[PDB]
Amino acid sequence: HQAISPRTLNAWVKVVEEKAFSPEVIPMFSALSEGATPQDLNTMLNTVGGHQAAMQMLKETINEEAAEWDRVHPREPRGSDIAGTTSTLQEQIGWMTNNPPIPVGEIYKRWIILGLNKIVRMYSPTSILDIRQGPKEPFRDYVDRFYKTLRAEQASQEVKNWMTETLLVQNANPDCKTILKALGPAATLEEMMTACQGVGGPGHKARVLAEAMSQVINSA
Amino acid sequence: HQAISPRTLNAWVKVVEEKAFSPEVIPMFSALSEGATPQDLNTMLNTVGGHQAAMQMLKETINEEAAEWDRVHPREPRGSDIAGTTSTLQEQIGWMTNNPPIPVGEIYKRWIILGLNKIVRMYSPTSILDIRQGPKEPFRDYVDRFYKTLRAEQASQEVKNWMTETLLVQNANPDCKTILKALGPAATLEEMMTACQGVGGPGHKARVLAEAMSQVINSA
Amino acid sequence: HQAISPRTLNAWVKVVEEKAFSPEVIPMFSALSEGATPQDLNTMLNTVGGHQAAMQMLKETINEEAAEWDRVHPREPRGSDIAGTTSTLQEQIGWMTNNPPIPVGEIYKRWIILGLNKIVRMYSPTSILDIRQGPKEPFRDYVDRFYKTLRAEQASQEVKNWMTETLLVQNANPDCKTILKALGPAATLEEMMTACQGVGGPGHKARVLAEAMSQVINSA
Amino acid sequence: HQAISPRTLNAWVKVVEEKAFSPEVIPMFSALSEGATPQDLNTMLNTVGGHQAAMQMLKETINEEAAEWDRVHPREPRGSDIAGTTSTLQEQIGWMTNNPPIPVGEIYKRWIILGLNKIVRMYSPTSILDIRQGPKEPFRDYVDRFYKTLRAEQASQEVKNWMTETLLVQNANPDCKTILKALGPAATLEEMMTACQGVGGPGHKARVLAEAMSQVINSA
Amino acid sequence: HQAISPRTLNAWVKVVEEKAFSPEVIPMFSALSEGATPQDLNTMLNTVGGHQAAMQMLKETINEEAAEWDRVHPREPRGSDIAGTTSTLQEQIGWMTNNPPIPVGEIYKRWIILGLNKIVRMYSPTSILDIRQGPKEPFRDYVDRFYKTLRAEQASQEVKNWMTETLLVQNANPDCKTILKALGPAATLEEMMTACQGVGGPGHKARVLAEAMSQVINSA
Ligand SMILES: C=C(C)[C@@H]1CC[C@]2(C(=O)O)CC[C@]3(C)[C@H](CC[C@@H]4[C@@]5(C)CC[C@H](OC(=O)CC(C)(C)C(=O)O)C(C)(C)[C@@H]5CC[C@]43C)[C@@H]12
Repeated sequence: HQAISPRTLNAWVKVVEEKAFSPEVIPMFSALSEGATPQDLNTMLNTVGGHQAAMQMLKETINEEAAEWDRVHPREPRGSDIAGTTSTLQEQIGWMTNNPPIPVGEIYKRWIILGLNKIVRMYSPTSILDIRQGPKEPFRDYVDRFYKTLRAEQASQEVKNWMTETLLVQNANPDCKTILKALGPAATLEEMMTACQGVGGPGHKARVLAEAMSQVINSA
Repeated sequence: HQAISPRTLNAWVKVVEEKAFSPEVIPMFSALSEGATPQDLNTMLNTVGGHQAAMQMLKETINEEAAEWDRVHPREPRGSDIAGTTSTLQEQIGWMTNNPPIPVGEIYKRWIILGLNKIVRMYSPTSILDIRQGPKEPFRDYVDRFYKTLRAEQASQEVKNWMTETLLVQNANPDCKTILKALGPAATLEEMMTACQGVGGPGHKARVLAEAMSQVINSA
Repeated sequence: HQAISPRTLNAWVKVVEEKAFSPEVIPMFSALSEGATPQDLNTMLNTVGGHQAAMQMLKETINEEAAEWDRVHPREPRGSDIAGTTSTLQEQIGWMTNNPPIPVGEIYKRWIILGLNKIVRMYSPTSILDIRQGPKEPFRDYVDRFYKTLRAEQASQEVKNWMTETLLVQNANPDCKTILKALGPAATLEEMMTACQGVGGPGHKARVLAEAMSQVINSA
Repeated sequence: HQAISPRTLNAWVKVVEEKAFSPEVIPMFSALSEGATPQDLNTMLNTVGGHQAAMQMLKETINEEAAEWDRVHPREPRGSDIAGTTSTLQEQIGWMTNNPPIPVGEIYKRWIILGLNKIVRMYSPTSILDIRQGPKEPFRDYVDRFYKTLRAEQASQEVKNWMTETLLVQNANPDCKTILKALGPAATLEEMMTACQGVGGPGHKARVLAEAMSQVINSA
Repeated sequence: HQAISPRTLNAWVKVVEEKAFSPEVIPMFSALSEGATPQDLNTMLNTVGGHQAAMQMLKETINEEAAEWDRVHPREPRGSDIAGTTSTLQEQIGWMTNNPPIPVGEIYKRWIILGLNKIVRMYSPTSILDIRQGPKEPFRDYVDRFYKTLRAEQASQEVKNWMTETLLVQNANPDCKTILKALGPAATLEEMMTACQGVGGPGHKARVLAEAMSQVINSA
């Protein structure tokens, strides 16, 4: 048999990790899995890195599809057999080669396509550019979330360092941003966190309130 | 057979604690665990202390690889048998030294290497130096977290006391920092907490607002 | 036979592309591919996407090692047979399971390790951060190089758009930088290229020389 | 045998010409060639007009895929047999209709999809809108490049004349653009080339430098 | 038979690496390889790392000597047999132990000595001390050449870093040297490259010409 070659599987993983879950991944999946066995489709789906929530919804949709097949359809393959959960590779090969054919691979591909369509319909891909500090969020938690996303980000080490240099100070709230810009660019992460530790405390609130009242009093 | 030695295990634990989960763990592990029965691998993994979340991820990854082996591969070892959970030492050695050999230890090493690579990729070590105080965080909760982290980390007692003296006051927000500096160095922990209890309350906030207003009025 | 797994190969590709050719590539290759046939090693080598020059030198190093093996060593494996070029999986499996065994996979792995060590020794990765306009380079050639590198760069589309927004004007030469800065942030790529189309022509050089001489005369 | 109809082939050529090597050609290629004999796939690939570099890229990718097939897989078809080079239509039809079937057409389609995906990943189309004069390029070579691109462009004669009237003067460098604008709309191509013959010569540089210094002196 | 020991081969490699291709290479090669078979001589020749051009000339000289031997002379050894390309170790041992002996190793050593003498005659080794920036060379190209030579240079990492901080700015052209000196020792490679990116452009030319003319006018 001609299963999924490593090149095809790696191209699938690359296209998924490059285009996230955009609609354009739906055609690519169908093209790279023509004639694929249900076990081959399961291997195709199981090698996706990240996107745990999307894979969870895809598995849930596959489960609903299998339940629907079990309800409508009373050896004869079942929903789990088509999905490959309880089915040997030899059984699938026999099913797709027996006369008359039972395209278990085609049915599984249809179910996976339905799940992919739903995901693409309501997905929302996170990114390092979408990590910004809240109006009242502490700077330490902002740095924690930013670095977690950066570690989850897909880029080279130098590009990640450039992201750290730029977006960390770019995407902070004005209260922390004014303090951060009041410091020199040479300031490292520890100094920035120490400077922004005070933001939100009673002392910082009193200081900003006093500055505002002094400015408005001097204006009038 | 020749199983793992106490010095081998001690060196493994020592490097794990020293480098936490630095990438150098990946080679060094493969410099000790090679040629070992998967039971020795399980002992190697379980002997470690701390990093419970990382060990949970590592176990989860081995579970995923065992499920993958059970799916692709239909006595012949199963995924749990290779993982060592449901395989005894005798049949384990028999599998290792069979004709043809079934490298159960090699496959378990590959799974553990995959899990360690994931951990190295997305895990950030926690240290006492990273424990600071939030802008609204009460001082008592800060001290509790500080002491919990201090007890968690390994060091000699003299270094622990030096850290307590030099870091607890230093890694505090300006509101607590001002009160702490206004107190004498001879002040103990109970005195420090008592003097810092009022921070964040109504009286302290009113007092700081009063100083800010007085400074503004005196300036102009 | 238990050949390589899709997850292991995916992880190998992931580490190769994430770390480029950092030294950390050598241990991981020694962990994922340890115990594999020469065909599996060839698959892992050929599957790696990008870095055409580095894979070329790896092929040259493997060829040199095979030639040395042929020169020293007079069915008995040859250099090409060990490298997998002129051998089948059945022949290799028989070789590593013969009495006495002939570790063809081990020798091929050693050759690949030597090649990877040489690459890590003298290979310098390229990145979009290293694309800077020359002092005499036309702006359009710089833009073409920048966009080619961006297309070759491993990043998400949003990150690539951010790179286009920032680095393209950030890495331009001062003569083009002045014009781009005077253009304003709202300028598009076509307008930016039109504005810098004359940098280096007789008119621009005459203008800048006249400005410099006017500054000198006004100073005097 | 139901081969590829002329309408399907011409539609494939039309979408390739109109959409270029945009992503939307992967879905279209799969839809029009679903069930195609490898000879039919080669006919679709060869009929594409233009895009010599991209077609060569696809040929190299198909060659690498055939080499991979030959390496992994020991009448039994070979890589060139799947690619359709060393195989007749009768042999491929018999392979498709054999028991068990050998989907050589599906494998060739997968290889072509892989090559198309790589091309779409890194291809960049060229158009007459991208033909601009360099800051030091002589006007005549710019006109030659512009007319070569215009001849290679797919458009009507009147549209091509309109772009000749507009873009040729629009996309010239500032030094030539000033002269062309001062010439007049009535000026033909020969007069335009004659007026821009001196751009870059000693006389033109002396003239522009003199004008710049005269402006500077008059300003002072 | 007593072949060449690893210590002798390592000493030969160290001598070549530390003396480059000084005349003292000839005596040491005559002392370490005295009595070696052509296979051992080929091992020492091919093992030498670096100096690709020198080894190419040595191979060319060996080929010329082999051609001369084939022309002058009518199993009976041949030129390639003396060079070890065609002959095996058993044949070489038989020739050296035949009555009368045929010292093919001695002839091959003479050919290698002739090649080494030619190399020592006309070979000039490159060093990081000879990497100087051209009068019109861009700074980034000079940096690339310097770093490639440094990577090829035999030294420790700390010494290489010291070379980076000293020679890179020490061996820059005066136009770039002035800007680098005006920057300061605190500047890193990125800031230095950004500052020197404008050297050799209309703005920099206008600036330096204006400075010189202002100096002349002030002097007058
Ligand atoms: C301010 C002054 C004190 C004096 C008072 C008035 C003045 C005079 O009466 O003397 C009018 C003439 C000028 C403006 C000088 C200043 C200097 C200049 C200059 C020397 C400037 C540098 C320029 O050099 C290049 O452009 C050379 C190169 C780049 C290689 C190229 O060929 O393009 C050239 C073109 C050679 C000019 C010639 C015109 C003069 C003499 C003025």
